Amino acid sequence: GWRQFVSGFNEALTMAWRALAANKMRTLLTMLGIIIGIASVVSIVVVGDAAKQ
Amino acid sequence: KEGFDSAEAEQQLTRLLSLRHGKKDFFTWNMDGVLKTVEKTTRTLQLFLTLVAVISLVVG
Repeated sequence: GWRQFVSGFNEALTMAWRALAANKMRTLLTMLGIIIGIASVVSIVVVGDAAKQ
Repeated sequence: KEGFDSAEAEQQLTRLLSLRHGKKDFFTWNMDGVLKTVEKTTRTLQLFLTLVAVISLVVG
């Protein structure tokens, strides 16, 4: 059932917050690894598009 | 030759032709300096590209 799937989404959202609470620092380095990436993505896309403009 | 700068001598040649002819007239277009600046430009592109790439890789 999709009921336990969405209840899974939010309740294991909380479970996720807790599992991250187990390693906030590791979570930090991880998320930062994500952040610099995507930020650089949109960055270079927009700037290259603009100079192109 | 000499690896000598284009920016120099052309002025020397300027007065030179201002002499060997009685009036300035040669009105020549500058050499090499355009090559200089486009070289700085392309190497600059190398700088941007390679640097952002390597930084991203360090992030990796």
